[PDB]
Amino acid sequence: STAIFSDRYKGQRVLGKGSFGEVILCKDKITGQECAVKVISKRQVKQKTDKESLLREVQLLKQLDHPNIMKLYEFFEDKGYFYLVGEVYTGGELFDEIISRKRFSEVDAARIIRQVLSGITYMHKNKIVHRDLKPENLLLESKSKDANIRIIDFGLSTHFEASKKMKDKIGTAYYIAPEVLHGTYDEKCDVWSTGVILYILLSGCPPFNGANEYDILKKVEKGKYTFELPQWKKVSESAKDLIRKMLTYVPSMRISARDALDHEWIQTYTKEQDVPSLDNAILNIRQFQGTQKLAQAALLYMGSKLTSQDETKELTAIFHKMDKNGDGQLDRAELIEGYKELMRMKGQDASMLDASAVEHEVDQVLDAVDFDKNGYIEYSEFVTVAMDRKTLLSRERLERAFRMFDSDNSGKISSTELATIFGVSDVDSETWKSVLSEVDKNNDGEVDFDEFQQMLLKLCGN
Ligand SMILES: CC(C)(C)n1nc(-c2ccc3ccccc3c2)c2c(N)ncnc21
Repeated sequence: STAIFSDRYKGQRVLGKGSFGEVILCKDKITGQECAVKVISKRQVKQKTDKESLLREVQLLKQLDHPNIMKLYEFFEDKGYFYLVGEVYTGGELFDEIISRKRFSEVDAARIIRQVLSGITYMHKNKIVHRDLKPENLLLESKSKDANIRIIDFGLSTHFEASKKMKDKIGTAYYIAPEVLHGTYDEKCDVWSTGVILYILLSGCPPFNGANEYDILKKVEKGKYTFELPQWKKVSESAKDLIRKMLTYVPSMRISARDALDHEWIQTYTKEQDVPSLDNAILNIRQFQGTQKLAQAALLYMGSKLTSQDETKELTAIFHKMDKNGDGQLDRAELIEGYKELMRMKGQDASMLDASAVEHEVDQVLDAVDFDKNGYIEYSEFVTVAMDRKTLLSRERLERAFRMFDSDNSGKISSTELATIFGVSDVDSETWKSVLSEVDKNNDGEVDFDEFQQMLLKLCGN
């Protein structure tokens, strides 16, 4: 008898979105153990390996243990999804902790990189490669100041094909090793990516940058970088020597993770116990992160509007089919089956796969619109409220990211800032400039939140 994910775990809430799918906070129905479950949709994510080799990898991943690697507990598969059940970490993404700090030094950078290299070293010893190591794969175990870094997604890229969509690709290009682009790669690609992260920790700027994804990739492929920014004079020679060794082009000549742990810089800056703060780096990192998160948020918002266009008409068609008399009236149980159908096929809400969760969601919608749950209900009104709820939630989510980005509380994003944001979002320059011209009818060279939102709607066919 095949084990079923929903027989064991109940979803608590959505934690967020990472490579290959959504991540839900779930709870064991017997033991109360909380876990983070990555839900991978088989429709949206292609497997690179056969069923056999995935199961073997899962079996190995479950037996591995290292304080800087996410612990994997369980693996399930049904007709539409894979469910990877791992340990929940509450400290958030590393870069989001770093920007909140008042000070940041080479000591703090070295302690971070030692952890990352320690985890990588351990995984490489077990023949597992990450390939997609980047700052958002570095979580802090908890919100404690001394919290360990946990690397997420080790081994997934070997089995699952990366998305080609920009909403899924934000940030990837800065960190990818050149050899990954060309097709022949091995565990050394993780050292390159860690070298890129280190470069960013110490200067707050990517070593390989550009105005759009392809220009970033062209720089990565050339493999050349400099330490000629003003940030770099504050920085020890040994740190730059380690970075050089990690950003060595030919992988056979590149330093291994284990040898990087013995490097002078790691040895000097992580030992027992006066190092100056890297203030310009923190400032740069603040700006870098803010830009990445707004571009991410903008893409997410556009995707949510498109998903709504899709799901709003489908849900209406599902209920119309169920409505035998054509009176427009369905009961709660029918609303639940109709909503269930919608969720199974679309797979845009991993939290709505369990039937109990859909029952709960319908009751939340019904409770919102003052409809009695025990009688017959006008479905067209339920559809409106259920979709309007989602639409409101999406807009609120974009706004929070707009406010986050607007660090001086100006209420505006300048035209220069839009260029950077849309460049990161890989929205064509002539296209957004054109949309900006339709919205900014007075050449102010800046947009407030509503205007930014209007641009995004125009940039997804509205
Ligand atoms: C940041 C956020 C919401 C995207 N996230 N993501 C995870 C996470 C990442 C990769 C996984 C791979 C296999 C199984 C579970 C996984 C969970 C994760 C986590 N464990 N704990 C906290 N947040 C997490």
